[PDB]
Amino acid sequence: AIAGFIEGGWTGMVDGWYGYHHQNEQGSGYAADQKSTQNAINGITNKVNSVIEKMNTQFTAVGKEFNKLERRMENLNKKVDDGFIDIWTYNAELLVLLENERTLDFHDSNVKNLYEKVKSQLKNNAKEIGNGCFEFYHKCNDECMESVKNGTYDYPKYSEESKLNREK
Amino acid sequence: AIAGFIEGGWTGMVDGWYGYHHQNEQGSGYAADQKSTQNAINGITNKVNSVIEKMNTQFTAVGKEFNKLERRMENLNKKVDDGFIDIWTYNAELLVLLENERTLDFHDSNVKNLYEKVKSQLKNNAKEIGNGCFEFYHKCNDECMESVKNGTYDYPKYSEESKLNREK
Amino acid sequence: AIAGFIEGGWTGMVDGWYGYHHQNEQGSGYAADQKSTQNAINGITNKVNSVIEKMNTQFTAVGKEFNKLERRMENLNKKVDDGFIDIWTYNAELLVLLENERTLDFHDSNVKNLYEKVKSQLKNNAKEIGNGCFEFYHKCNDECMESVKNGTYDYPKYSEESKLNREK
Amino acid sequence: DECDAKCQTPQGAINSSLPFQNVHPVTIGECPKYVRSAKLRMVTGLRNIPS
Amino acid sequence: YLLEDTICIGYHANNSTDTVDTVLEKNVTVTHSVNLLEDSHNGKLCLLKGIAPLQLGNCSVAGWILGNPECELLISRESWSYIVEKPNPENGTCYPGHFADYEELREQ
Ligand SMILES: *[C@@H]1O[C@H](CO)[C@@H](O[C@@H]2O[C@H](CO)[C@@H](O)[C@H](O)[C@H]2NC(C)=O)[C@H](O)[C@H]1NC(C)=O
Ligand SMILES: *[C@@H]1O[C@H](CO)[C@@H](O)[C@H](O)[C@H]1NC(C)=O
Ligand SMILES: *[C@@H]1O[C@H](CO)[C@@H](O)[C@H](O)[C@H]1NC(C)=O
Ligand SMILES: *[C@@H]1O[C@H](CO)[C@@H](O)[C@H](O)[C@H]1NC(C)=O
Repeated sequence: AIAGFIEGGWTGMVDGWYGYHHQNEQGSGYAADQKSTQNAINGITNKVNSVIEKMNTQFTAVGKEFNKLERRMENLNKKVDDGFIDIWTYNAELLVLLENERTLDFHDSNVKNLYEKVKSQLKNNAKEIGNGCFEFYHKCNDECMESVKNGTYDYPKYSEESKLNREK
Repeated sequence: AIAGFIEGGWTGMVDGWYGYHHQNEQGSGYAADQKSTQNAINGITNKVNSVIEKMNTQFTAVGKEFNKLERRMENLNKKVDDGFIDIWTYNAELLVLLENERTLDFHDSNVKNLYEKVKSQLKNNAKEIGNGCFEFYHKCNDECMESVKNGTYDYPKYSEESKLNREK
Repeated sequence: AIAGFIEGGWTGMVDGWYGYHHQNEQGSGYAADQKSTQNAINGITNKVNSVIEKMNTQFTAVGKEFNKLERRMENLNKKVDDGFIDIWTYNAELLVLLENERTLDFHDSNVKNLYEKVKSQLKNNAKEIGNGCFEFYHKCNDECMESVKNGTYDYPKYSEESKLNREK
Repeated sequence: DECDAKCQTPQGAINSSLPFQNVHPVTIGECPKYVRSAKLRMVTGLRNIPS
Repeated sequence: YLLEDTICIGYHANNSTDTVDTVLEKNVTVTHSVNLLEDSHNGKLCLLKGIAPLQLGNCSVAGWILGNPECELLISRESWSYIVEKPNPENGTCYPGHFADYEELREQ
């Protein structure tokens, strides 16, 4: 999907993350699907907040000073300080790598699902032509268009209207 | 799938996690697919056991008491105790958040796969009607039904029997 | 997919991870899809390197020796050493369990995608017969074969050539 | 012994290239982290299902 | 009745008896893997970053440093990466008494 069957992104769509591009007798337009976009925005925000806000820290002075006859305590203390840095540096680096892959995978599954929505309504009332592009076998108005978007698309009202141009 | 194309769950199915609802001349029934259900039960149990059992702890007394001329050691010790609480609280909170999402995603992929099994056997011997509902173009008996379940469904034995009612 | 609809693996394919088996008038062959294979090899290697290389350690002597009037320090030190072992043992065991499942899931999604590539080009110029097996409705030469592989497959050049044997 | 290491254990030296070891908790050097684990194996390839 | 021309998609297999565990399954045999856990030592007291340790034989740090008559270690070393002492050395403070800040000296 993302850099897959749908090769690139639209600099034309500025109202969301995932959406559509329609062209008809009335004109062409870029429209973001505000339901999949919002659920993705909320979801990711949650992931981020969890990574930031879960890190709660109390007031603490890390540094400890020892005398020349306290080398063991000095080192015990270095062992603590370094052990914690080792853990946080490893965990933090790896968490980010893992959940960055997860975020990217999540967007991909949302565009593949947004596609399947449109494919499910327009069963054979349209043709799979380009990347995420569908070619209507009927005249789809600025009305029928904005109806494919909110999923309230009427299949019969254009079912037979398609059949004529279809067989041809 | 889960709260997606299959909107809700069955309070009627009490024998499993994922399953089917059949209705024919004989009657209607709720039957859980005991193979996908068991593999999901075993798998999740494993995830849980891993989270609980991997935490092995030896006998230890956390507390240390210091004198008024041991404030550095007292604080060194607080630094240890707090550093460990910080790590476990962050790790534990985040692991649960991440793997709860993973569990929920896993169920969704199992119901989408259980659906595709039924769709693969009943190629055009049935019609995709509702959510995860399939409408038979032939007379499917309590025999043919219990055969779609265990995947031993006979496509030809009902292939032509469907064709008659199909074209209509 | 992996141990799913494609039941097993090929001991015959030794040039990659995912690939194809073709048989025609010229002969049969095992050919690995070198693009999906390489991206999987690079990707996994990265995961592994991240797990190994991110663990950077400085020079350190863990051991500390105390006297009979230093039992608290001795124990403070045991608390540190054990707390770190507890964390690393839990984290390491769980990371491996989680990302081993993730790796296995990743291969499965690559073979399911390699399949969908072939299914997308050979729309109805072939038939879904076995596991990941496709049965050509036309004569596909050592040329047309090696063309399904690199995705430069010509649908029209065999579109009508299939139609004849198809209706039959 | 004349051998050269990056990590020394009370019972002998260890290969320090891996991130973890279950040999000994008390070491000297640039050492893998001690773990109580018996196995820590990461799958790279596919499930081996050849029959 | 017959089988025409085919293309089959699939995956690799081999003689590998390697097994892994996942968060959902145990003892999964796999084609290729990687061990992350070091479970083997050479059984030798090697050099550390090019420098050899200080073997004390039957002497303790005290015995060696004070110059106990049973400690000498012939024409002696001028640099060492770590110290090697026996679990219980038998040559230390031959004349009894208290060694002040001994664990500190040992560390230094
Ligand atoms: C150095 O260590 C040796 C070995 O433990 C000591 O030798 C022992 O001395 C006693 C003296 O009463 C003898 O009875 C034992 O037979 C000796 N043991 C062995 C194994 O030879 C010796 O005392 C130590 N020397 C100094 C100066 O500390
Ligand atoms: C050290 O470990 C790495 C990775 O396990 C391996 O490639 C290398 O050959 C090992 N070397 C020795 C001397 O054991
Ligand atoms: C793992 O499975 C193999 C067979 O696939 C078997 O030979 C082996 O004993 C199993 N190991 C355990 C510990 O169950
Ligand atoms: C140490 O003492 C043992 C006998 O207890 C003896 O065999 C050995 O040679 C002594 N010297 C060294 C350097 O270990």
